[PDB]
Amino acid sequence: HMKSTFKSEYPFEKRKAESERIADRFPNRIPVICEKAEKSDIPEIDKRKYLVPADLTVGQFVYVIRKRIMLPPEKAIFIFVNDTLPPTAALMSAIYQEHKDKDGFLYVTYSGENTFG
Amino acid sequence: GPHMISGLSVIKQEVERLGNDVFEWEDDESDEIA
Repeated sequence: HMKSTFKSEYPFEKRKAESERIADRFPNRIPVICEKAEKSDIPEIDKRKYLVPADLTVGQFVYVIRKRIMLPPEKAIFIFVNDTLPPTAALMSAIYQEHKDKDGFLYVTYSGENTFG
Repeated sequence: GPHMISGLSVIKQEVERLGNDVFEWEDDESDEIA
């Protein structure tokens, strides 16, 4: 199966164009994209689109992920950005400011495994 | 991914579900994503 969904629907230029407006819509927001690693064994999300605020932290985002897949408390889920595991106080705001891309939108990834690769 | 070829002119894109205001569901802002 594919990998990207909400970001696969359209090309990049589409996203960049989106963030170009989201900047005039919600400046006090943090556009990100939750994704599930392939190696992972957990259930992949339905779509990759998460508009977290500039207040929500990293340890606060996961929760949102644990909501979609409604993963039980008997499972685990770790975030990964560029193959790096950010802290909890790593305000998603300061995260999307260091993990931003040409498109502007963030690209996070969660996996039941806290491994690298 | 998809890219342009040659010449200059409008562009055409596809879609599966989204497309409308790059959002067509509960609510992107929905706390569901935060």
